[PDB]
Amino acid sequence: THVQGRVYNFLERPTGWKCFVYHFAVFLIVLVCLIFSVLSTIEQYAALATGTLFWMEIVLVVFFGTEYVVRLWSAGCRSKYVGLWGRLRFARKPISIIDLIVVVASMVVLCVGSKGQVFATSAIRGIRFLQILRMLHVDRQGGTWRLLGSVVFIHRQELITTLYIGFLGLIFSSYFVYLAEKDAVNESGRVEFGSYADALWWGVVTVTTIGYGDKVPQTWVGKTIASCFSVFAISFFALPAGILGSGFALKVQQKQRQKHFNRQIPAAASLIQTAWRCYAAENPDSSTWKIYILREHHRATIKVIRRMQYFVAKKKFQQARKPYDVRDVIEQYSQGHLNLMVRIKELQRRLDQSIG
Amino acid sequence: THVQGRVYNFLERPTGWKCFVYHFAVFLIVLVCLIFSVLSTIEQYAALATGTLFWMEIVLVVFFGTEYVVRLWSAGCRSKYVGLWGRLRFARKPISIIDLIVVVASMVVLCVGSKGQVFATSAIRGIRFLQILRMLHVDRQGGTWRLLGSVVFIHRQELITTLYIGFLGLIFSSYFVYLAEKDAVNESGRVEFGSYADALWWGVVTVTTIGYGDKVPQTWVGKTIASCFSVFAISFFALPAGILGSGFALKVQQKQRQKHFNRQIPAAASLIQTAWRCYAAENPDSSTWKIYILREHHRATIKVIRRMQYFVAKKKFQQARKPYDVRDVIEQYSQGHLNLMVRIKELQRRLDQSIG
Amino acid sequence: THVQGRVYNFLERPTGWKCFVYHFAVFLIVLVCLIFSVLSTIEQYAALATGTLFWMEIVLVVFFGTEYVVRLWSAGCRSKYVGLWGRLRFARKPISIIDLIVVVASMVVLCVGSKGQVFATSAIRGIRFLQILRMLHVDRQGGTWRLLGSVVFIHRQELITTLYIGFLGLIFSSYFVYLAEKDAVNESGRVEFGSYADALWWGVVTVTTIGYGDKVPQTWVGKTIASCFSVFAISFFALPAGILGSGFALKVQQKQRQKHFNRQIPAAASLIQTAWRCYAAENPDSSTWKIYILREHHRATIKVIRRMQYFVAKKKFQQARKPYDVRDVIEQYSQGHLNLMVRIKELQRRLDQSIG
Amino acid sequence: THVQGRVYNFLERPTGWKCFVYHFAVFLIVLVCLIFSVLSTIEQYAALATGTLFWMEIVLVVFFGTEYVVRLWSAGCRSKYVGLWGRLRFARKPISIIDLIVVVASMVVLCVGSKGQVFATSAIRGIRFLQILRMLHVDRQGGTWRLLGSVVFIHRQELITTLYIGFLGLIFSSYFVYLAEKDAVNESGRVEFGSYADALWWGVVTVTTIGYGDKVPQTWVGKTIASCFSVFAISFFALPAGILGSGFALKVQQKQRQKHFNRQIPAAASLIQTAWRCYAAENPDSSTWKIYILREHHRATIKVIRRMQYFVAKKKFQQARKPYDVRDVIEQYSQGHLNLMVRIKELQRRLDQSIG
Amino acid sequence: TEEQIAEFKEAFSLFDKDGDGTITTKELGTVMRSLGQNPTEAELQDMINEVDADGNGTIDFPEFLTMMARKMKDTDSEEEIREAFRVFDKDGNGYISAAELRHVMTNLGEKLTDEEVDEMIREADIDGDGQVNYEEFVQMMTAK
Amino acid sequence: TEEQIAEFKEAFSLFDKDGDGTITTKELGTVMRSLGQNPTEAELQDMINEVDADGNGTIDFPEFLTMMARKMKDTDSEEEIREAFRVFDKDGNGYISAAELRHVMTNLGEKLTDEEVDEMIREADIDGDGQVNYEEFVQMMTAK
Amino acid sequence: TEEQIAEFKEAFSLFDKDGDGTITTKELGTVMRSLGQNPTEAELQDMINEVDADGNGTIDFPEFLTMMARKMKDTDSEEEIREAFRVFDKDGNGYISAAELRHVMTNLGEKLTDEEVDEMIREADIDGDGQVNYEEFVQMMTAK
Amino acid sequence: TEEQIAEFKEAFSLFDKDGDGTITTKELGTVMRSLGQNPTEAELQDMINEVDADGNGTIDFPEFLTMMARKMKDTDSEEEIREAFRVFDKDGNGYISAAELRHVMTNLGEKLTDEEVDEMIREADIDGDGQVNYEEFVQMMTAK
Repeated sequence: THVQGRVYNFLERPTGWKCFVYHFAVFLIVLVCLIFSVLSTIEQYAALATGTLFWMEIVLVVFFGTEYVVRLWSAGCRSKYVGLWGRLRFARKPISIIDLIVVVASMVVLCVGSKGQVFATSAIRGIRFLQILRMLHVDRQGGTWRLLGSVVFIHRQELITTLYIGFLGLIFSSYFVYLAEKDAVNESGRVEFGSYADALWWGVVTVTTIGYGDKVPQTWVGKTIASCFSVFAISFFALPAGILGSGFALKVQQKQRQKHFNRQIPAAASLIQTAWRCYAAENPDSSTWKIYILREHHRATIKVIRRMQYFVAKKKFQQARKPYDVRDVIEQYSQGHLNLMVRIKELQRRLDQSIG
Repeated sequence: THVQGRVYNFLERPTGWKCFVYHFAVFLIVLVCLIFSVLSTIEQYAALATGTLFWMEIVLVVFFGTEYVVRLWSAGCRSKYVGLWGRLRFARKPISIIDLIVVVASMVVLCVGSKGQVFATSAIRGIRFLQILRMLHVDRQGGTWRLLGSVVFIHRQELITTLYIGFLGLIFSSYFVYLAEKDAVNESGRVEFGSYADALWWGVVTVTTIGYGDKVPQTWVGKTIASCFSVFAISFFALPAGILGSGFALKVQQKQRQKHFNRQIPAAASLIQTAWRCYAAENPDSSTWKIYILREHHRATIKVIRRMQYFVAKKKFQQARKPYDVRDVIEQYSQGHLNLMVRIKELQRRLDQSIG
Repeated sequence: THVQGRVYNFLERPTGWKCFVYHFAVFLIVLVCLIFSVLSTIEQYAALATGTLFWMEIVLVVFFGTEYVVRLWSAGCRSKYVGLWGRLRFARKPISIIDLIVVVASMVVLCVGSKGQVFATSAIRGIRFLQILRMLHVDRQGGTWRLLGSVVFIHRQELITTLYIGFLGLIFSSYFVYLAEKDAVNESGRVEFGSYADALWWGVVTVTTIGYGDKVPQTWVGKTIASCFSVFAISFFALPAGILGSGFALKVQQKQRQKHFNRQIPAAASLIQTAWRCYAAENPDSSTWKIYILREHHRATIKVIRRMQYFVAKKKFQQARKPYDVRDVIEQYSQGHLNLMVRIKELQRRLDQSIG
Repeated sequence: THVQGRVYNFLERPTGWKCFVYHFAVFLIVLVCLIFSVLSTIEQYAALATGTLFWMEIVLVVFFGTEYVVRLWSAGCRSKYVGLWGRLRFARKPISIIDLIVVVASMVVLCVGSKGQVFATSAIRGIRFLQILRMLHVDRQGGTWRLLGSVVFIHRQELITTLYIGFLGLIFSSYFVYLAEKDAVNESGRVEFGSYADALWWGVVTVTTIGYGDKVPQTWVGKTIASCFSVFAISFFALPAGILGSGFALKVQQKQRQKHFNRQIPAAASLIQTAWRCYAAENPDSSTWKIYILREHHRATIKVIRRMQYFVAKKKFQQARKPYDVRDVIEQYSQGHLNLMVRIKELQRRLDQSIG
Repeated sequence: TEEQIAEFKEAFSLFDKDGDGTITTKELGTVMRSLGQNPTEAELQDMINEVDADGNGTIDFPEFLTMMARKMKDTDSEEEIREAFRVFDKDGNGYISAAELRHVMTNLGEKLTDEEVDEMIREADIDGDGQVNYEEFVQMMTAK
Repeated sequence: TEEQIAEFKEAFSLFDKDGDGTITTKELGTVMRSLGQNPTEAELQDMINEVDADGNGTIDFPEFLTMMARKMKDTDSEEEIREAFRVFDKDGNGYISAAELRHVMTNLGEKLTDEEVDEMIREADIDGDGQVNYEEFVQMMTAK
Repeated sequence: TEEQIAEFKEAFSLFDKDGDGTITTKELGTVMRSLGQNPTEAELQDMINEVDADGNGTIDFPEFLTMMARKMKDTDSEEEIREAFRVFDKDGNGYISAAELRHVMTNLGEKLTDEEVDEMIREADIDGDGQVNYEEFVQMMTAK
Repeated sequence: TEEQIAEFKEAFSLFDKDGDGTITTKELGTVMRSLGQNPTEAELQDMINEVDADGNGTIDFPEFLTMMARKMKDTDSEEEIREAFRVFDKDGNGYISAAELRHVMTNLGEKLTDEEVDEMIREADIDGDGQVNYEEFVQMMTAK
């Protein structure tokens, strides 16, 4: 019963401080496994570490298998992961797929000497720490790399435009410098301009502010065109970083603007009630038709009235999820002013009746 | 009839998903033509690719000609591109000019061996993918490179000021380092300071954080002045990228502030009606003069009243295109408060009459 | 009496212009001590400066000791630093701990020849200038490096996410380039890919736009993957700087939004009065129970009423510390509108009584 | 009369399009003089250009002298630059000082062979184009480099803090790397760590992402500490650029928030009238004392009433120069609500009198 | 769809009951007065700015047809009802307790009738397990 | 321009009809009451903040002359009317249907008279093609 | 905590005095009318939006228990009272003068009674030093 | 400054005329009613939020002394009057025409009296040059 929920929160959805400590320990043991895998790649300790770390690696993979087993067993608490069908649905999740891929890659071959693939197999375990953030996996519209990567998605069109302009400038500039300096050979007897691949490489180097130190024309025309290219194109190349930072600060400012979490309960309840009203509009024999009261031939009228009430509830809920804003202030002032006008009109007509 | 409109939307103004798929395929075939053109520049496949790709290149240029022909034929749907005069007007568009230039460059010479100009001719086809965004070409105030490049235009004065300050600092610092290190020769027996062109080049390298690795004084004074120059001037050099990113995030925030698209219809209709009212003010014999009703000598009065009504409609439309804002809230509160004051005053005087 | 307060403001909490001048002189003498310490590290003046600067360094350390003594003696003005217990509490402050550490490091050994540790000991005095900003040390939630470093703390989760993604990309790209170019040796007979430490180093160089000039594959596949890595990962690496700049500009905009400093006095006074009301609710024999007036058995009622009044005062004070905002405008309009509705209802019922 | 004003606008304060064209031509001739001065520095054309350009340079300096003379003569239109005293005051302006310095530097020596100082003298003419923006010179609080440089001034404290932290990190890291790698010598038989000046230079190179290519330890500990230094300190170093860009976008957003230019006329007129009211409060014999009307002993009362009216006018003017804001909306709602409350109270008491 | 457009046209005419082809706030309020649902002027203006799309503030036959033409099984509606039901489940695992639903439906909202709340309980029950799952209830919601 | 300034001065005096040289909201409302256009106080304050430029809230002879001195064929006005007519054409290619213009001009705006709407149709028609083009109509608009 | 929940439940029932299990603004105002504290409708709505957390605007037993369950010695409250007392001390060193506290407590706030202000002086005095320190007063505040 | 503080204290007492040591909006309005300047409640609240600094909304002797202690020749005031006079000069070169000042001072503001406007003209005249310079007028403003 509740033990399944508690172990599910311990595994996937952290809460409190003990589960946070456990996740912290998981992150550190991931760091430890990655670090000894990467230190196993050195030639001096290639054999000693491989021989010594056999027991640790096998107990680690056994622990990973047991934790996957207990996670899938505890998945039964979630309504989406109930029964064999629910277990299969949980398997289709990207995090579960990645974990299963890691386990099968670990156990591809047994009782064999280690090779470079062993480091690659352990390298896949690096992304396991990021799976804790993506442990929710509620949907695919925005999650972890997509939830906070939506900043790129929000700016996708113009980011694509900027990178396209940068690529066009890079290839064009490479063509110009190649055509101009086909005959230009710098010191040390090396032909700087020998391949358009080299030209594109140096264009990338210049746009990335790398500055290797091998291929630079000493001609004044080349220096001037390179200076113009730097003062024109580097800003567009560096645009996306500041773009995403400014957009992220935008959404951070929007965070404090967000409306209180507990204020959407009446709106959601009204939405559900109107949804059922629409559903029972399909059933003339429902007991809800007697709430208004006889009335017999107005079934379609009641149905469409409930449908427009559901539309109004949808609009109210969509306004609720939006934070407090200038539009909200404007509509609040408008409704208050129209209520005041209606009250003034009714008072005026009442007084006219009284004294007229 | 409608077939011309459908093919015009298929060609220029995309809609739905099939036209989006077609534009995607156009972008990929542009990528393919550019990629085989750039791979044709290699020396190992210079001849084999040229011999093999003759049929593909000729069918591609035939397809480009046919698509240009069908686009100009379908341009007749647009009111700006009707008839021979409309076709000529469509030709004057920058996108049409670029396409015609590309086609004529492709067909300059026939049945001739390929050269470096063939790669240049195919390089012009790279910008064709960007023409899809600029396919509108409604005006020249802001479009594609200018519509989203208005961020630079909005910041043009101060961007020019910053680049001017950077250029002054660069040239001045080059002069100081040349004068100080005229006698400074580093290792490997190379005179670092031999030309002010080299001095300006190294100034550009330092301001661009390139770091080639050839010309650096080993003097302590040179090191200190270079450190001061870096800590003073690099921020101004990198300013424009963050400037444009922050301004773009500004306009993104403004996007959600924008007023609903369908609310400007009554304002536009009133503007058109007032424009016609001004027009018919020029015609005393129009039937609109009898709408108010006799009145004979107030023709100028009616004309100027319609003119001021048109001015009011212009102001209302200009306020409409502006998004919801603090000024809108302030004016709404002001009009509501003055209506309340007028109503209170009329109620007070009515009561004074009633009981006085 | 007041002399202790004046000297405390002279030492720790600057005011006026004379104390600002004194702090400026302190900053310049700190600059002087650091600069002659760093110039003492040169080999030509290692001995001459050490012999000459003995008197200046000993008088400087004597001055530092005397200023620490006078600061701790003048700390008695502060209520937190009264008596021996207050002096000990002042000692536990991080600034006092740093100053004591600097003094004891200076006086570790006497009448001994100078070494490299002397430069290190004087290097600790560099941070003394920053202690002027952190001289307040009111708490540890946000102070100096934390008060304006809260920008990082506000963005901590997503900054950690971005750096984690960058680190994953760096290590993965290093693995790919090593595996691909194990057999790739560039010119000058140097094996570029000889250690994964070198691979990670070059990954850091590429992500930092350093461009040393030693380890770059000349393969076209390597060039393309490096270009993709640059166009994909550099923006995420440069994200935090623009992120913090935009957030700081956000809080700067919030500064002008801040509510007037003198408007919180009535709210604070009401909060204190309600706190005492809660306190005296614990004492039925207090004289405050007679302010309302008999009433004998409503002691719990009065206690809970005072408690809810204290809750209301807490909410009002928490709203006060918040700047003027959309929520404040909305609640002000709501309270005004409900007052108007109540007044209209009472007027309507009064008129109905009058004429009914 | 008006001719002096027209020539003053032609020279200093541009308007229309003809003066803009003239200023554009001035900028281009400045570009021409700078470009031939910089091309005169080459060794191949050092003598030919000097011999040929004598007539052009002398006519250019004559033109500069004549334009300075006509500018100072036309300065008489400005009230600040009237007469000999006004001419002297105009001379003290920084732009006039710079122009006079340039002219005297040009005419230091006559009929002499050119040297490197001639290029330096012509280099000072580069800043003349920037003087057009600073041609106003109304004050020194904010002008050109200070008016748009106020972005730095607005962020001065925290920019200083960030650069101070970066400098501390740089010097500390240089000390650590020197102490760690005193014995570390890389390839080519060059001692990388031979001077703390070299250590500080490489710290600057690393923090500036330069990457020269001479001094890098090959030790794993050095690589790790360099990676940590890069991932920790580069963001703080790059902070100021994004900081200033975001603040500039902030003020750009504030530009559209700015209140209309023509709405401050009544506030300014009321301020002037209240200032004169305060002035005439000093004169009991003024005719303004009879405007209220006898009253004899209330002179001090009238004086202090006019003084508080002037204070109110000052507050109103200070609120006017502020753009439309949340505070303005709040105070407008407050005044409207209190007017409504007063009107309701007077109506209620009037009705109570009527029926009571 | 001829029968559909005909029935919506005749329903629009029935609500109009005046011949001008438009639905007004006064007409709608008179309709609720006839049937007895106690409307509010705020609700009337709120449905006015919602259904009307031409910006003229009135209701037209093309607008009514366009607003009625929308489907009910949109994936956006599916996700919206998902997130709406998520907040009502404190655990957030799709298992919502019986008592919380009971008391919320009773005391919060428009005070829904007890008999129809019990109807909700009996149809939205996973074999009477108490800790029911709303996935099947939403699925039968979207299955019409 | 002497006749122009004279005629605007006499028109201003006629509207003033009081001798103080200023136009007030009360005077303007009395003018509409005499002629019968049913003005609104909101419209009055809206024209007040529009035409007045000195910031004092009243109307003066120099202000009236300056506001009347503006031309009608400004390129900004051309582009504004372009974008205003663009939104009314769903296709956006300059070919606007007859029926859409008809029903919009009838039911939206200030309920323009049917006879003058038909006048609009007959003069703004490209040889009675139905799918008329507004370019020529705007050109004859700007040709006075 | 059984006695605690029982006493808060009976206090809630006593304030309700109607049997519907909810506290309303009318009931609370009647309570103050009975006891005589002259409440304000603004204060009533201000306590309504404060104590109520379900968003329905009424007071329930679970809400009352949750709001009463909070502790008084929270470190956030400690820091809040620190910064609240800081502004009243011009020096800001924790030594607050007697006269400033006297006149502020008298003329500012809700005009607290002189006898209880003197009680504040006598208990919040560091051995009658005049320039008293509020640290000990706050400590005995938080010690209950 | 003993005479200064004494005279401001007695002026404050005279305005109070009630003995409670505070100036209220009712008292100030009664003062203007006695002297006849026709005050406005908006102006009263505007001076209330201006002069009062304690945030309690009333006027106290220390507040009055602090607000009266400010000087008139502040450089901020100099620059503010500079920029205020700049907008009234269309040329912006410090030479302001006679007629513009005349008509602005007459028809804009609070309708200042013609005799005192002529006094302004005669004292703020650079030897009767017509195109007077306001620098000397501001200098004699700030010279008291």
